[PDB]
Amino acid sequence: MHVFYSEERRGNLLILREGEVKHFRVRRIEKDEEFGVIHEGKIYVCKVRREDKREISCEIVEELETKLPPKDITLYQSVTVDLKTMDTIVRQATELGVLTFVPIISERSFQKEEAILKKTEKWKRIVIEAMKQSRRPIPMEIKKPVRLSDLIPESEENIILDNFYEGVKPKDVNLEAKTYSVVVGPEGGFSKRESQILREKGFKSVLLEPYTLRTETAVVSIVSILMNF
Amino acid sequence: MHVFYSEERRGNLLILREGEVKHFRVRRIEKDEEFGVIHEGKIYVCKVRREDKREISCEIVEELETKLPPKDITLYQSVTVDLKTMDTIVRQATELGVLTFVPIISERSFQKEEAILKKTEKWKRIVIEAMKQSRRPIPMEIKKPVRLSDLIPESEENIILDNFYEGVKPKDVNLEAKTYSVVVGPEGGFSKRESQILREKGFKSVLLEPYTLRTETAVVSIVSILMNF
Ligand SMILES: C[S@@+](CC[C@H](N)C(=O)[O-])C[C@H]1O[C@@H](n2cnc3c(N)ncnc32)[C@H](O)[C@@H]1O
Ligand SMILES: C[S@@+](CC[C@H](N)C(=O)[O-])C[C@H]1O[C@@H](n2cnc3c(N)ncnc32)[C@H](O)[C@@H]1O
Repeated sequence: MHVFYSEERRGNLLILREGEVKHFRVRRIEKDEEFGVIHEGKIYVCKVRREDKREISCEIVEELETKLPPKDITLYQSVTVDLKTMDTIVRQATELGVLTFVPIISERSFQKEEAILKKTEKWKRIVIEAMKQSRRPIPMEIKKPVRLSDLIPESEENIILDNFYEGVKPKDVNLEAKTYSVVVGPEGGFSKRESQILREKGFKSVLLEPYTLRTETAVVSIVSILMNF
Repeated sequence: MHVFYSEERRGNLLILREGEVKHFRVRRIEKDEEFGVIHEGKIYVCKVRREDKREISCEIVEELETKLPPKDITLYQSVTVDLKTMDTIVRQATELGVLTFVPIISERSFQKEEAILKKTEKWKRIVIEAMKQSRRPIPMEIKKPVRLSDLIPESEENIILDNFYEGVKPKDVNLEAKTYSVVVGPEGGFSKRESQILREKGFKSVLLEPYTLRTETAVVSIVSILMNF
């Protein structure tokens, strides 16, 4: 079943707009063909009603039960100097079930906050596309940027991924925790001074084996481990 | 320090040739600056001996401590219909430590064998670049394409990643195995017909939580779990 996204409800009809109208057209949906539509935290099985140029209305047939991630993870991602890489990180974090995404400004990360705020518009659209593809009805919230220097661990388990520090193995982490905070560096990584402060604050430094990975690969590695164990 | 790749040694000198010389010059190495050079399974610390027009000789001054992957993994990757995606999978599999990469032709995968063979040339270049960036001294072999119907469970643990089958959790597979065979599907996944055959042949079906991932995301997810546990 194809899945679409809506942020507009009119009675018992879910409305598709702009990009979703185009996506709907591409799928060449049949008159009585059922499809899913994500709206306000749930996936609704629907059938088509109106097919117009700037709008597709979908009749709600059945409201499905929403499956939530087994763990509540907040990813504090140092913005990559190559902004394009964030498209992948945001997409994959969404697929994996991460609940909250916080862009971080660190010593070696992208530095322009204004550009980060603008790019966030695109990142939110990427989250929506990933939600449709992964059949994830709950959004991944993208928050305003925070500076690494101001972070304070507050989750049940708090981790800093660092290839430059002889940290602990993933299995040494509290895998029974239900809430996590994970801090990941940009291409250049974390400076020794930056990471030291984070470790002193209470972030457990984790080292993935056996090699140093690119930022996006490290994100999926740690999140997949935490989400599945 | 920067790391380079060589397949030619002359006495105590490691030689960089072809495109590697261009790569070296792009890195703008300073006078007396030391750098690493991968050669036959080891990474040597070197300094420039002589720079020529199309080759650079590097004097070995020491040897870096290297580490091999803790697990021997063979990834059987159904070729994605979007061939570009394979560039990412090959690169990440290399970063993660996968030893052997085998492109597979399944019911819903890319079908042109001739095109797969052509792209393999690029995949081999990607492997070398990932080796340099991850400081991985051993290559990842990219084999000729084979059909899903011709796969055999040759490793200590043989797994098929399938979102369409209620398989077991990753933490429940044989994590004490030294060798693994991992089969991953294309964008459209595995048909019920072909997966049933693979399961009967001896492949253990694994289901990642909580949502359906894109192929590349699933690869990093399972490989990271196997390598770190
Ligand atoms: C590419 S790495 C740092 C640069 C890398 N050392 C290099 O020069 O190739 C970017 C980020 O990914 C994460 N990372 C990469 N490899 C890691 C590993 N093996 N263990 C833990 N974190 C890692 C860390 O958050 C790191 O700051
Ligand atoms: C994109 S998935 C299959 C199509 C997907 N269900 C969809 O329609 O969006 C591609 C491949 O990634 C792997 N995969 C993705 N999610 C998975 C999961 N949750 N558990 C196990 N394997 C998964 C499987 O090998 C699958 O064949």
